[PDB]
Amino acid sequence: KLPPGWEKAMSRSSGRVYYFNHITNASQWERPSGEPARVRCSHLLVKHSQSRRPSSWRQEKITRTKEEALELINGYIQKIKSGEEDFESLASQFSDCSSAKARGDLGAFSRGQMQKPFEDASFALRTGEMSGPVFTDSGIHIILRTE
Ligand SMILES: CC(=O)N[C@@H](COP(=O)(O)O)CN1CCC[C@H]1C(=O)NCCc1c[nH]c2ccccc12
Repeated sequence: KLPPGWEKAMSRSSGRVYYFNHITNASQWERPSGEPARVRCSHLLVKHSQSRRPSSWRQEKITRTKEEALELINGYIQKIKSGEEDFESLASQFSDCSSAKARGDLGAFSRGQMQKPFEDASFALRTGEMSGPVFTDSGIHIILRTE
C-alpha cells in the first residue's frame, strides 16, 4: 500500500510515525490515501541566484541565495498549513512567476510539457494535495494540484 512516492518515517522530535513523499517532498502525520492524462496545478515560485533566469516581475535582479529561497518557501508552507494565509494569496503576492497574476494557476498540462521535477511532483499529487519544496532549474516551487 501507500500511493506512489509515499514512505513511512520516524519523527525526530516526537518518535511518532509520519509519512513523506520523495517525489513531491510532502510530509504529513496522516496516512496518505492510476495516473491521469492531464492535471491542473497552481504554483508559487521563489527564484534564486542560481535560477536559469534570475529575474521576475517582482524584482529585476534576484540576488537571494538558494538557501534563502528555501527558507522563504518553508515559511510560506508553514503559513499555508496553519491556515494563517491561503496558497492563492501568497502566490499572488510572492511568486516570481507571471502566473502570480492568476493566483498561481498554470492551467492544465500533460506529461512532457513541464520541467521534469515539476511534472513528476504534479502527477504524484492527488487533487487537492500540496507539495513540499520542489526544485527545478527555474527555482523552488510549492505546487497545488487543483484538477
Ligand atoms: C514559464 C512560466 O510560466 N513559469 C516558469 C518560470 O520559470 P523561468 O523564468 O521560465 O525559468 C516556471 N514553469 C512553471 C512550472 C515549471 C516551469 C516550466 O517548466 N515551464 C515551462 C512553461 C510551460 C510549458 N508548457 C506549459 C503549459 C502550461 C503552463 C506553462 C507551460
